[PDB]
Amino acid sequence: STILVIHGPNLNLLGKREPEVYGHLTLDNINRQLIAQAEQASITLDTFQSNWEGAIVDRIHQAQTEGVKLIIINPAALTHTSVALRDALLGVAIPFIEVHLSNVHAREAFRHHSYLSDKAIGVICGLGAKGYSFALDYAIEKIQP
Amino acid sequence: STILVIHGPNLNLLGKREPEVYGHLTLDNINRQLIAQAEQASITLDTFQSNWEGAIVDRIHQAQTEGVKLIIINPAALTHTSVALRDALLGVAIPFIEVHLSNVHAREAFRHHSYLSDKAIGVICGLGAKGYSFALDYAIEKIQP
Amino acid sequence: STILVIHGPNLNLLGKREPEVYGHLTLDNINRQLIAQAEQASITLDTFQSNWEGAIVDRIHQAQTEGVKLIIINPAALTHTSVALRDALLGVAIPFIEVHLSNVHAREAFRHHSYLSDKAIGVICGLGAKGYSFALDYAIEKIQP
Amino acid sequence: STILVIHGPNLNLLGKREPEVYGHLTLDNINRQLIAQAEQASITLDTFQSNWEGAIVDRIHQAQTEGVKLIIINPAALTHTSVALRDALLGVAIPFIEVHLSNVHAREAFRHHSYLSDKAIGVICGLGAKGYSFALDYAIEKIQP
Ligand SMILES: O=C1C[C@@](O)(C(=O)O)C[C@@H](O)[C@@H]1O
Ligand SMILES: O=C1C[C@@](O)(C(=O)O)C[C@@H](O)[C@@H]1O
Ligand SMILES: O=C1C[C@@](O)(C(=O)O)C[C@@H](O)[C@@H]1O
Ligand SMILES: O=C1C[C@@](O)(C(=O)O)C[C@@H](O)[C@@H]1O
Ligand code: NA
Ligand code: NA
Ligand code: NA
Ligand code: NA
Repeated sequence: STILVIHGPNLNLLGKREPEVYGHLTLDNINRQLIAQAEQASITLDTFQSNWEGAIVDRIHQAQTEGVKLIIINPAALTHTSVALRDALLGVAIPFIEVHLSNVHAREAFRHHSYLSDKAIGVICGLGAKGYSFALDYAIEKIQP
Repeated sequence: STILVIHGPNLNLLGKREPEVYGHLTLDNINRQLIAQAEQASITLDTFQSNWEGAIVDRIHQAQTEGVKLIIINPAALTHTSVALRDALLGVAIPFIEVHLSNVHAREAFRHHSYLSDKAIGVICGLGAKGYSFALDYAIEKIQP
Repeated sequence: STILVIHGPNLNLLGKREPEVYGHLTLDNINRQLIAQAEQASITLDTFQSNWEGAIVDRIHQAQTEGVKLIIINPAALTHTSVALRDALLGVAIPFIEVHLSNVHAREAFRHHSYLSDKAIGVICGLGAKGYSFALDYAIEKIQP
Repeated sequence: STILVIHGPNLNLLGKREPEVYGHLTLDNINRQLIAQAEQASITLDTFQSNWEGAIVDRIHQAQTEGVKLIIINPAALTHTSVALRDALLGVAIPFIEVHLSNVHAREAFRHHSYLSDKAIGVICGLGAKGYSFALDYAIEKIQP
């Protein structure tokens, strides 16, 4: 696969978690849309989610070996805490775009700091699931001239 | 005047200052691409660029009187300094999206704080001129099924 | 085990992240040097690396049951984030030396704080693979005066 | 002399208390072991201690003129206070390794900052007088493979 989409802890709860009090679409719905999008552009796209930081790190390591050209990542809570993730992405030297569903700057102060943002191509926050689709459009044109 | 795109100070310089390496597109090129994208969606797109904070504030007050529905703003340097912009946008209560061409997290520490971001629907940084198109796509869709 | 060497996350990448820039020294090379150094002093050494913080915590717990007398630990990114590792090492009451390959004080400011160093016998950083060998040297002489 | 060993203020006291901070050995003894270690490897080593910052700076200047290839420095209290010393080592551009006998990160907060460490090849702390012997072992391999 040429692009890997990674989703961090708790994002498996989307739609499952508090629907109509705080839900509606799901991770599996987001994943299908992105694969379809990338399928329209003749590009293979993988996806991965985990609540375990080591699984994600491991997955990033595997990406180097598969020749993934770009990672689109929603590190979720790990954004704020995990230097291990940062050093995984820099260690494999695969460029990445960071995406958040919610506008992190409108939330608690600890959510305003990222161990990844300075090393990303760019960041999109607050635009919901559409944030991933934008990141993918960007990535497609970065690979195909 | 359904959608207003505002460009802050110095953005008039795009694709001027030595065009050998990296990026060559001008503010004018960005504007035409946005207007053509808005035409396709049947939305009327207004654009404005100034180096003067008060002109930007005045244009935003004018947006309310014109019944603008949403603002896409690249406040450029004013993002870090201007409470007056924040107040104009809240005072007219037009929702906005914030866009930066560059990844501000990779730059000096003063560039990490925004008097706007916490009130924005969301923020796109570091995806170049494509960020404004993404913001527009999201804004279009926010008005229209 | 008498002495246990622990490598934290991402140290599996050594020698594969970009050989012209970074070099060809691998984690296996390190481990072989250490094992031989300890074989020479009539010392048994085990090694462990993982990208998963809980595997490293459980490995530390196991060292207490195996009768390990000292740990040499390169916590990698977990030096900056993991209270759990600190709590493990304290909980089992095995002395440790902390080793970093890179000079951490020359890098980002977050790399300068640690949850471990204040409980270590000592710290070595910046001396590449040889920092481990110096720690093992100190460790061999402590257990066998 | 190809390698110069610098000891900062107070380190002439090393016999007496506080010993529990490493150690019972005296300076003359430390410098006798390092001279021998350097003999067995055919390197010419000098040593220097003073309680006066200007004398250390003078000494580093002369090191330039005498053709010194590497410095091993325990700056003692000067680590936390002397920018003159930093500027001296950088000015004569001789590479250096920083050593402390005690684990500074286990001591008062002011002792955790160094005006030298970011420019050092590396740092050893907390291993007693053996940290000097390590520093010289690395230094010997750096100048003679
Ligand atoms: O879990 C998440 C999700 C998030 O990254 C987002 O997608 O909005 C925002 C993070 O702060 C939070 O920890
Ligand atoms: O002027 C600008 C441009 C900018 O908003 C951008 O578009 O990247 C980023 C701001 O920090 C800077 O002051
Ligand atoms: O992951 C690592 C590796 C490291 O521990 C080293 O061995 O140089 C230093 C840490 O700052 C970093 O987060
Ligand atoms: O004098 C010393 C000795 C020391 O550098 C050491 O060798 O542990 C630690 C310093 O903070 C203290 O000022
Ligand atoms: Na953001
Ligand atoms: Na941003
Ligand atoms: Na250190
Ligand atoms: Na230290």
